[PDB]
Amino acid sequence: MATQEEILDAALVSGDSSQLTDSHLVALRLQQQVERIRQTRTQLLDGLYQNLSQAYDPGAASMWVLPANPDNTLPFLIGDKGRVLASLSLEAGGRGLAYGTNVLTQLSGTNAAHAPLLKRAVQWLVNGDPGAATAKDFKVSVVGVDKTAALNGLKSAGLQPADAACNALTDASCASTSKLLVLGNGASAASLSATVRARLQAGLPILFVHTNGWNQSSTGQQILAGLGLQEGPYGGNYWDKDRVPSSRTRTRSVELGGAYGQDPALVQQIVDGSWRTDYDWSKCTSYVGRTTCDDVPGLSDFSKRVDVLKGALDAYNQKAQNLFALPGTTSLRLWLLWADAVRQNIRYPMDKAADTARFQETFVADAIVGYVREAGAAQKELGSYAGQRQQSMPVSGSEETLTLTLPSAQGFTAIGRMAAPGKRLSIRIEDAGQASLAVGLNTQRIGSTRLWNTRQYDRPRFLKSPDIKLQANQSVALVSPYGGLLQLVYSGATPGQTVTVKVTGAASQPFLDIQPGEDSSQAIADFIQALDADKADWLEIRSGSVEVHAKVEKVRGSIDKDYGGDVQRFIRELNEVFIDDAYTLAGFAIPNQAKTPAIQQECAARGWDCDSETLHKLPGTQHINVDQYAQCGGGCSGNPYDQTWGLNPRGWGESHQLGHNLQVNRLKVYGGRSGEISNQIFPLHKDWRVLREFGQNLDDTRVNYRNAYNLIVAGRAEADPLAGVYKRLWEDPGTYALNGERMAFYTQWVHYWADLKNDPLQGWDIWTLLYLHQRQVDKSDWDANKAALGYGTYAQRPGNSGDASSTDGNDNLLLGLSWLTQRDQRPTFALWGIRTSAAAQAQVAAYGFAEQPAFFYANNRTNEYSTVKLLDMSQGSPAWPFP
Amino acid sequence: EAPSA
Ligand SMILES: *[C@H]1O[C@H](CO)[C@H](O)[C@H](O[C@@H]2O[C@H](CO)[C@H](O)[C@H](O)[C@H]2O)[C@H]1NC(C)=O
Ligand SMILES: [Zn+2]
Repeated sequence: MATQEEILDAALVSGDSSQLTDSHLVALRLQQQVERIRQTRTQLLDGLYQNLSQAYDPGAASMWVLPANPDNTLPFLIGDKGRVLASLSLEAGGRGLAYGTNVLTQLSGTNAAHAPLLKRAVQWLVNGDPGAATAKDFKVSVVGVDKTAALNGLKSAGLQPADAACNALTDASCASTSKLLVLGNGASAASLSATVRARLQAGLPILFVHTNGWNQSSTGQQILAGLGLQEGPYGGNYWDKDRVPSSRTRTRSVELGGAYGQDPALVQQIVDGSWRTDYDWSKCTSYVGRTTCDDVPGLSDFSKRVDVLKGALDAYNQKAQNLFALPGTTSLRLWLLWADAVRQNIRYPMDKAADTARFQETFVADAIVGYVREAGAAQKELGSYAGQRQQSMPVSGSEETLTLTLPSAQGFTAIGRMAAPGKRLSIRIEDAGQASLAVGLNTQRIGSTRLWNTRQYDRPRFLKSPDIKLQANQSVALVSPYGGLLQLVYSGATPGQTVTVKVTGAASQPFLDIQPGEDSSQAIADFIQALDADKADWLEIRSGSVEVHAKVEKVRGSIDKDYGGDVQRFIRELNEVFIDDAYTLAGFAIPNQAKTPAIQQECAARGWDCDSETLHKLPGTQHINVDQYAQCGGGCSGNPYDQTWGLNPRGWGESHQLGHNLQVNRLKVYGGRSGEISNQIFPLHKDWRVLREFGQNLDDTRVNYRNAYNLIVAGRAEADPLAGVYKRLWEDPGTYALNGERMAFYTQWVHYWADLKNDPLQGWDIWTLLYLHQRQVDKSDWDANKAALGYGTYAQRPGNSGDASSTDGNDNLLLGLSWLTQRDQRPTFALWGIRTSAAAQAQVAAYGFAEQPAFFYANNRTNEYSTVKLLDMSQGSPAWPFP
Repeated sequence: EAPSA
């Protein structure tokens, strides 16, 4: 076998770290490179700064100009908040300098103190020696910024430029006789970034002044890239107003500029294994089983420093740049290979106390993954994420072609293939139209690596790769240390449009795509066979507008325990009992699926638009993660949302979470007070259906009719009966307060509607009708539609506030229930302590409807409506009619 | 103008 020294030398040219295991050896090499770079920077900066004033204040209307490759580029002015206000470039052997504002117009005023240091910078630009005079009348070409202001700027610094009187950016012969090229964002050119890089490499020295305040500049971004620099994030220096004060010493400035982008102290710590044993872990707090340590002193600053390395490397991942195909990238390459070597040695699980050195180095190496390369290495141990099935997944030797629908203007969607660990994958987009695309790997949210919990650092921190930009009809080569599910990220797309995806070298995880109204009998049998082969650790299910990214063993667990091995019924109930139930309850336009007859009739009798795709279009993809861990708790809300028990079509948590992404403010009582209440109609309706379809009684005690009754009879005794019942029921700001008592309000109307239609099966239609009503209120043309919607008295469309101190949800619910029931429902709103605005009371008044006297529906069960008892509440409060 | 926070 070769030596690790021979392995590392060969890995440095190609990127093939497969056989690279000696991370201390790679770390010694990095240490040698970092010290060389720091010595070179400290010579250059000492010459530039001398002992002149460092004072430099670019103001709020300016931009940050950052280095990129640490071996070619470095800061010039770092502010006291650590923002890089100007950067030096030596890209491609040239000399360049970039300012985040037009410092040349400020040398006679707000930045007079910077003028001598700028003189030295130009002298370094023009001659490569900060202490060598420029020649009298040296030729300066000024492009993209006012020539007179720029030249007088240089004259204010004590230089004596002469106007080159030609464009050294676009005119090659001007460039060979100009001594300096000053650039701003007014430039014009074809291939603006390549041209800049070429003048720089031919030896034209370039000074760049950002001319657009705190705005970004597309032209400035291209100029910066040509110099091997990059523009700061959106907003620039507006908030921070960073600057360099007079108090700044040269020594301090030299120290920061020597270290920037190569964290020397971290390299020393990695070489020496001198990781901390004294973190005060007692300062960690738990929250629904999720330990975090943001208050352990020192930890946040250690985390921030590692984030910086991750940001620097991921910038190349996101641009689809392969550092191993770029010249002069030794430092970056070393960082990436060291991390690849650490990944060979990782063993799980680790503990933040019992295993500090392995924990802390792993924490660093997890943040340094280079994804754009022709070869790389698999991490040996994949811990709680995956195992031997993922490692040994077979890959396709030939190019596969997939057609993908992008259902919305922006999002991501599962491609249906996986990167295998350490196996080169090549991907290509075609037929994109106007959509902008990127490929990504996996969908884990970062909270689901529970590395702060005792002995739970058992998987990588960053299983979801950064989004890797794809340009149409240009292949990109990927190697992932982990393997992962391939996502396509898109923006500016046309809903319903297709994309073509070509990919070579990818694995095929079990994949099921069903679309409403088509023949899936083949796709399902394909999917069962893949499940039975037991070749993969991860799978995906696309069904309608729902994408499930799931650990195989979690789903087979749910199919064995709750469905007895019957995959077919599992899929039917996933589609029909869970997904369709919710989206039908919410009255979305489901393809090939008409509205039920009693909904169609109500909508027609009211002259409502209940079918147009513009008002009732299905929302975008809802994503679900089924994993060993969650962002927060055992399950966390969002898109994707997380769950850890498995996947149960009849499960309460499944419909609760989907319900959250279907909440609308105008159907919430007291705003956030109903934040964990109004989405509950989806699990509630599912359970009522499950008891009547299948005879299974799930969660029969969730709706606390008895206790809501108790809080109601008490509050209504007060001298303000509304404000009375309110403070018992809705005042409590606890995010799960009175949760089963507040649900009793929402189901009140189901029982009421069921009676009103004289049909026990129609009660839930009221929420569908309110959902249809709500979307018309939200989106329809106001003047033309407010009449039919029961909003005729409103000059303007009502508000959509979610605040608990708003009436907007109370109002809409009162109006919608009153319009739909054709009864004034203010007595029952007051009985529940629901205060509505005078405009909404004005509107209900104008209906000229018979008052519905305050009522209450009581029951001793949640799911069985046949035992429900109606109480007249208008003349006092009757007794609880059970037993 | 101002950037949106
Ligand atoms: C703040 O609102 C702004 C509208 O006035 C704007 O949408 C901004 O979003 C930024 O727009 C930039 C181009 O002008 C870039 O696209 C940038 O990435 C993007 O953030 C809003 N900023 C945020 C994110 O709150
Ligand atoms: Zn919730």
